[PDB]
Amino acid sequence: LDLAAIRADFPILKRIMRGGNPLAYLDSGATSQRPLQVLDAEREFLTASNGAVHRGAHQLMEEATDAYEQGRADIALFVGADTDELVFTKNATEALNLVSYVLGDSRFERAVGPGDVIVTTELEHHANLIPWQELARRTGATLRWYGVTDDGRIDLDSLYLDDRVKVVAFTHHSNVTGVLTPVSELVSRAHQSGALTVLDACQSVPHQPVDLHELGVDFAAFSGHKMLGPNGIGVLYGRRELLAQMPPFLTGGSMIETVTMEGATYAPAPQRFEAGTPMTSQVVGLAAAARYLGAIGMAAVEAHERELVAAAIEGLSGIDGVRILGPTSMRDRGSPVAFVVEGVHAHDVGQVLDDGGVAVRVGHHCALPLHRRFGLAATARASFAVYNTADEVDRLVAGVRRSRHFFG
Amino acid sequence: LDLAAIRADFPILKRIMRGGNPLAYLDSGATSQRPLQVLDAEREFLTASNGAVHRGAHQLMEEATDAYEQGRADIALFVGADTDELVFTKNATEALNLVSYVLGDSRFERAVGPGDVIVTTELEHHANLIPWQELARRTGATLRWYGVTDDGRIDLDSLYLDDRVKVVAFTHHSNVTGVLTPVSELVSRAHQSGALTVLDACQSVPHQPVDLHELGVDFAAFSGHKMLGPNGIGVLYGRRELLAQMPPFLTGGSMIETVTMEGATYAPAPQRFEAGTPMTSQVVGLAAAARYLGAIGMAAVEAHERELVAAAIEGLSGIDGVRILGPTSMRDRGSPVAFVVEGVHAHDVGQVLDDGGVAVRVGHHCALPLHRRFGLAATARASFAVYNTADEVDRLVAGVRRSRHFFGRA
Amino acid sequence: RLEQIYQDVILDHYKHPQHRGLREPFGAQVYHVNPICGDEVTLRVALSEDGTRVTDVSYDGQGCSISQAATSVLTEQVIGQRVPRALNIVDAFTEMVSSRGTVPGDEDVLGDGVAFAGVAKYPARVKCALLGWMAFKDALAQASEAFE
Amino acid sequence: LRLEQIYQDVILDHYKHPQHRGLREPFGAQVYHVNPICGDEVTLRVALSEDGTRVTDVSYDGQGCSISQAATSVLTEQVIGQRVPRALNIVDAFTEMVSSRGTVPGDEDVLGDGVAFAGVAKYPARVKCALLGWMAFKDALAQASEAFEE
Ligand SMILES: *Cc1c(COP(=O)(O)O)cnc(C)c1O
Ligand SMILES: *Cc1c(COP(=O)(O)O)cnc(C)c1O
Ligand SMILES: [Zn+2]
Ligand SMILES: [Zn+2]
Repeated sequence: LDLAAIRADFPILKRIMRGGNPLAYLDSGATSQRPLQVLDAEREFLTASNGAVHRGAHQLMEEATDAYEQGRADIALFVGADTDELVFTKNATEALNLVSYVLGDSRFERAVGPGDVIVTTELEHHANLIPWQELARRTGATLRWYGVTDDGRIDLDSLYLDDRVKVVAFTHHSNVTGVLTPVSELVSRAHQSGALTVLDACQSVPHQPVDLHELGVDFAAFSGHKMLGPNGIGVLYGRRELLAQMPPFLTGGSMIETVTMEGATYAPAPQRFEAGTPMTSQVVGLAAAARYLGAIGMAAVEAHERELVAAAIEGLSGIDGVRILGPTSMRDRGSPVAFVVEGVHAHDVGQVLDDGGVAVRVGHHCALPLHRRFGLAATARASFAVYNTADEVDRLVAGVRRSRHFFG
Repeated sequence: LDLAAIRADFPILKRIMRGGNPLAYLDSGATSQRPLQVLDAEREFLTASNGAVHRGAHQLMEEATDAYEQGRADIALFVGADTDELVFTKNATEALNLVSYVLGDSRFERAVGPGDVIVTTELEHHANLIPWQELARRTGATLRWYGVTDDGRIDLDSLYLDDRVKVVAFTHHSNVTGVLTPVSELVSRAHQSGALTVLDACQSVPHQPVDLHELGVDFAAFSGHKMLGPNGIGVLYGRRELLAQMPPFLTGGSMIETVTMEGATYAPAPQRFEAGTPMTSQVVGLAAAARYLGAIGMAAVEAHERELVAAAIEGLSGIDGVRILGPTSMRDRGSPVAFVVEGVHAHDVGQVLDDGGVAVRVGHHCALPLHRRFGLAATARASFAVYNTADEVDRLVAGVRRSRHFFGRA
Repeated sequence: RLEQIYQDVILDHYKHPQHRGLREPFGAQVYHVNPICGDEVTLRVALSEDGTRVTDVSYDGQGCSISQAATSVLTEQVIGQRVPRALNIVDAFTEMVSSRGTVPGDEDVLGDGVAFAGVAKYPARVKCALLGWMAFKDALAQASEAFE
Repeated sequence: LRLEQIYQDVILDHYKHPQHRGLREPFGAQVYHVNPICGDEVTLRVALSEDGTRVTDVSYDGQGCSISQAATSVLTEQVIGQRVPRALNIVDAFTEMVSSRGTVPGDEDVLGDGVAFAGVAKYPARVKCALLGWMAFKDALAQASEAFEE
């Protein structure tokens, strides 16, 4: 891959920060930056073909509808789904909520109730935790969780086969430890109780090849804005056969088959799960982001990010009193790199890095139970994207040494 | 109003359509077009200040968080709300769903149950109907409704509220008949049972001055993409005191204050109601749309749209066998104009208009109970925006006349 | 003119529609609605004594010129035909109207069916054209199940 | 040097040598506050005089960054011994300075070492670090005053 060419696609990467250094953006794990192909795909659509989708029958409606459904097809190809298995939401969080609500719905045969068990993990982002707490609260189902190994991996030895388990929710790829999870083993175990699997793929889809059929998960969620796409668009994957059995979550226009004052019947999937005007221009932008990543190639993206991640782990590990949260090994590991600086609070570490133009996240990264499990209040997190460079990793390492000097 | 200068802000209005004529876009009721000020406010944000909101502490995070919370404040000023009384959703539909789900939650003290009555209207867009049917289904509450007058207004004589009524949901402004509803009367009636009011304001916020404190409704929903703003952003208004009493709907990151594997406690409103990464650049865009409309002046917008509506009613009324669904007067009426052509199916009327470059919606406009009440399977709908012209209304009328000639009706 | 979409065959069947009105006997009955809000059909298929030939297609409902003309033309092409030949004609029609301007259709296979070639260019109206055809496909599959 | 302008000597000093640390008896109110910038927390007590007119003690524990811990230390030095209303005025001057995005330098006569947090204001994310102990005190003071009579 031509890294200089790739970086030339992202206007924001030229920015000079308040400390006088060019941006080193190491927070793509929170939200990614946009290349011109994504900005221009969206603006070209809005200035030429902006009309209602699937509503009426004029020329702009036909063009907007074509762009909406071709975008769904492009994104499905990118993640190894069929077109009809993707549902658009405002974010990944909403996708996991949709599944968490349908699993409590009397009209769904696979809904959970008292005596049933929901399993999540102590590694999870809050988006793949709080909806399971709420589903347990509403239905009287029991919540359980896999624990975390000392190296920040899902602890497969921490739960055992239980016929009561009906839902197993787990990350594909940790947003803190960077661990790549044993999906095949977790699915095989889920199937031993006839449990449904819910894959949090927010940090896999931007960072590695993903084939959702191959993975054999029942559901998966991912986030447009983390994969170079627009804000305001998430995706739920659901196996065709499962979406067909599922009652709607949000209701309103566009998702009905019939309506009277007394009641309604509902459209087939995926229209069943898209209530009201969709994020039409954002689908166009997200499809452009999928084509962009596809043109680099997701194996090449993962190889580049793994080079940066290893350099970060090795450079930070070379600083006395700096500890990684997650493995130092690159086995089954990718972005990001979360770390503690002995004797320097994460807020002070992030401030020093920021003074040098290096943007990292400080805090719990939306995974507080994970931090608590390691007795940590907060970490600094450098996350990596296809546009980041070895020189930005060197500036990360230099900033962390500077923070030790400045406070030490 | 400088109509020529306003139209110059909208690149799409120059488009030559497949029949050879410049676009005459009369479907802003379904989705509005974008001015450069909106497109540019969002692009400038994305290429300069794009970072996580309320998450970490770096420079881009501070700029993004500033843009998100200033956008909330700008939009609140536009609709007469306090900043903290707005919740961002993907669309107005989700905003109505959010209220419909919280009103069924055991943790809300105003939650509905067996014996309670939910009231909606036969005038409603499906977004302000289906969620109430589902709330009734989940809770055991029952659904009642106002009917519709022969002129397409809420029939206040068709329903008597009683003490069982806990929710009254209704349109501010019909997306089919164009009727402006009697909000202060419906609020007064709802209050006789201590019922909560839910206002569907999707066709008021873009088309007339709106002051949500003045209107005295408990909740309101509106749509960004109908008021010149981006896709992917709707707005829920809730009275500050009511939002403070409500449990969350969607849960996840950013809406929590504490978290263990066992449980969580939730942030105050409006953050309580915003789960996951918000639509940051779309808040920037919608804020720019509110500032754009504010600068024209919503009284001037309403006056302009009312001139187009009156000319449309006059011109269509003059065609033999054309009838309006909704008032033929301008009393308590705005956009849009929905109509039937005797002997010509709406699909055909719309195809003839489109051949002339005139875009109208054909179908039920997401208000099938309303159509069924008038024995209609579909109407053609001309909706108006600040960028539309009297010359475009003449093209609408000519195209409907042409559709009668083309299909051999006269 | 740029209609073209509204060919004489289409206007002709709309004004003078063939086989309209539900008839008996029938072996299955179906109710179909346009995703584009405004067209519907109730359609019956009768089969021969031996189940091998379509003996009747009867229907009612309301819709636009394109939905009603398409359904009239369907009945003209398919009544008195072998089930497999009926099925082939439906596939031919669906391929033509679904192709955007790309497939002209074969008049030997479609007869007046080819008049709907112009509709392919207008994807919203393709759903108008398909209503009666997909309704017949449903009712035929059901009538053949009924048979045994 | 921009870093020195936010991290002034007073801040590094109070951070390294904090004052009035460690929860004490007696006390009238106890609060627990957490910085939304996940990593800073304070448990803070206020004791009032026998007549309820003066703050006699501010005791605290918890964990956080240089800015959150230094600010709580400086708070205790500014409000210990002061009339309840004078403590309240000092908190309002502090909040106005640090919330000012750098437009208010603060009055050293009202804030004393408080003024050392002026350079925090142009880092709006770090303003919540500085406000943690001060908003904790405002909460505890209002609870300790209400508690008093009766
Ligand atoms: C457009 C509209 C809705 C739905 O808004 P979305 O943005 O589609 O979710 C609801 N009510 C009325 C009156 C409308 O016009
Ligand atoms: C970002 C993220 C989410 C939440 O996605 P949103 O787009 O914020 O809703 C969930 N899980 C993981 C692992 C993430 O990184
Ligand atoms: Zn039709
Ligand atoms: Zn701090």
